[PDB]
Amino acid sequence: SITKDQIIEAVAAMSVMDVVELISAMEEKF
Amino acid sequence: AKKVQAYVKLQVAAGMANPSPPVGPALGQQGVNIMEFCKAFNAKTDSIEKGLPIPVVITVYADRSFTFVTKTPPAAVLLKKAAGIKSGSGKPNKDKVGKISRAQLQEIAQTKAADMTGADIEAMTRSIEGTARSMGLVVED
Amino acid sequence: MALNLQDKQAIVAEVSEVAKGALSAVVADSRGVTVDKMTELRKAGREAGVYMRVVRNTLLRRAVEGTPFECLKDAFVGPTLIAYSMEHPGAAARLFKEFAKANAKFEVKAAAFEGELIPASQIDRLATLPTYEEAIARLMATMKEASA
Repeated sequence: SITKDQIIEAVAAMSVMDVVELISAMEEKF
Repeated sequence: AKKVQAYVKLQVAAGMANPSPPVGPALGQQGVNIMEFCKAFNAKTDSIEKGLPIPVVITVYADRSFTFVTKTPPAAVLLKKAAGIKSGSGKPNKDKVGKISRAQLQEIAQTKAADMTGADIEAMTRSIEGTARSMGLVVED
Repeated sequence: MALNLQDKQAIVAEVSEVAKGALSAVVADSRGVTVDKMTELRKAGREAGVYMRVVRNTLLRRAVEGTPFECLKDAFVGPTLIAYSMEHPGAAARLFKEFAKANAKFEVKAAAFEGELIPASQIDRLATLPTYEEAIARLMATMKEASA
């Protein structure tokens, strides 16, 4: 996909957003 | 330190580590070296301050030499040069004689942050209450 | 000791930690010194302060009286001497880690760490933990994926 369109948001975001999110990025791939 | 072995604390002095009538010999004579507390102590003395009360522990087995540790000052004593009167009564404590500084007791206690159990630094204060109601000297809170 | 009016508080308090908690560990303190507690309270200290406990209670009759609530995986821990540890905030964290590292400094047994509850199961030291915030291990997974 568009890499810059996924860096501008992928350096600036919230907290508990991530806390219920990256216990699972590990799942689709790895 | 996960194993104690030998410790005697008899509050020394900074400006010159070389006593004789108070401590002197009796601070080092059972595998301890009188020559090295003026080579080593004063190496940890001048970074801070000099003259006033210093309890202390050393690392002497029967291994000739050693390495010196530091400590902390008495807490009811920070109510002498850190309060007012230097005794504690005068009228035996059948009479409630002393007198306090409420502002102090926290930051003057806080100076002893490295040797207390209270998580809450406010708790570390509540200890100093009784430590400073040691006579029945009321604090003008 | 105290009557019931007090055996009830040690419950209603201790079980609302389970009902409102995070992780659970294990440990048997046969020889539990006090330099022991001193330390682990600074650890609770780092691990907030007083967010943590360990309230020795392994009277099945107590910290199981908090189990047929949640964590009925502990009808089996509660026998013999035990030191129950609950987490409120914090990652499902490091709590885990130093208990093994502590007791592996002699610091008495660890019940072989009979283990506990996050899942609903048993033993095995994991640092699958406080990497937590190692979402950076998914930040480096960005540029390195984009480049390489």
